[PDB]
Amino acid sequence: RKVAYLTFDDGPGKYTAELLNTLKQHDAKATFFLIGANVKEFPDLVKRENAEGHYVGMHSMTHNFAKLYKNGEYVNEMKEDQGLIANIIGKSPKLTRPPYGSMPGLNEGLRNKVVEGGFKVWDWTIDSLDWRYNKMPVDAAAAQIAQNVLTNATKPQEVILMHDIHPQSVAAVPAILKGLKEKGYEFEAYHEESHFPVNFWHDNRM
Ligand SMILES: O=C(NO)c1cccc2ccccc12
Ligand SMILES: [Zn+2]
Repeated sequence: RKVAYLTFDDGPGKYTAELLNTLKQHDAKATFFLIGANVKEFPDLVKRENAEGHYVGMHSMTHNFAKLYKNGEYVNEMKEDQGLIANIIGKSPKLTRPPYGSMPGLNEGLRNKVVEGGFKVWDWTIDSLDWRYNKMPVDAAAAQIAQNVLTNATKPQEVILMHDIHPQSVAAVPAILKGLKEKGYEFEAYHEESHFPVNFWHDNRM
């Protein structure tokens, strides 16, 4: 059993409905890490993500490196974001995705605060590099993003970093799905009851 975990950061946004339709058309489930301001602007998309079998988790309020890590606001922001999501879907998610990744921002003390707050942390195993092709022609960029993902996929479990707020990322998803299905991956959402650690610190507590 090989499982691919597509994860989408920084939304919701104006390409998210299209992404959801694409995922549904391929019966794929994915994971979304949402920014609080966008949760407030797009509550219907938050509802739809959760209703259609995807995992909805937190990606902070400010996405501000200095505030989250140096000033130590990571857990406070994730808790605030958690509440905004819970207001819509009636569930308080536990999984967080650190802006800029956990390394080196989430130091010793912050990782303890995460655990003590009942949160988990997922980084990723495959970076799609989708930001490299920002503002480039969409279909060509998508093909390049798909090959970035497809070649890096080797392990039984892969967690793939993408951003649904960018057109070229959403456009890459059909080719990614096809390419990974051929290699025997199934596409699942994150599952709180089935947590396994995926973080740059190899901290098995989060
Ligand atoms: O937060 C991120 N993913 O959404 C993220 C991870 C790693 C590096 C970054 C650099 C600039 C902006 C964001 C990131
Ligand atoms: Zn981000």
